[PDB]
Amino acid sequence: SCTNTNSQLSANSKCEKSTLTNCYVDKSEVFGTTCTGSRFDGVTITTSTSTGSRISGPGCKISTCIITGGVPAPSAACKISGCTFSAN
Repeated sequence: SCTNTNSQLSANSKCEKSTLTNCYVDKSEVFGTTCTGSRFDGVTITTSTSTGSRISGPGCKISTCIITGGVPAPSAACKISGCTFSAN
């Protein structure tokens, strides 16, 4: 259930009901998320969208957010904890 287009994930990462486009996922749990040209390093992201962003943990947890160029959009439904973002 992982749509992968030119993306690579660490053998240890998990991808469920998500789309990866030119994305790099390392030690991460991506659920019902859309990934576009972003880098996931030690993160658990749910029901979100990442565009051209680098997000790192290792204790990074993201829930229902939209991330673009490293900046998370203001959203009452966007919950972030222990994450460090950057442009990708």
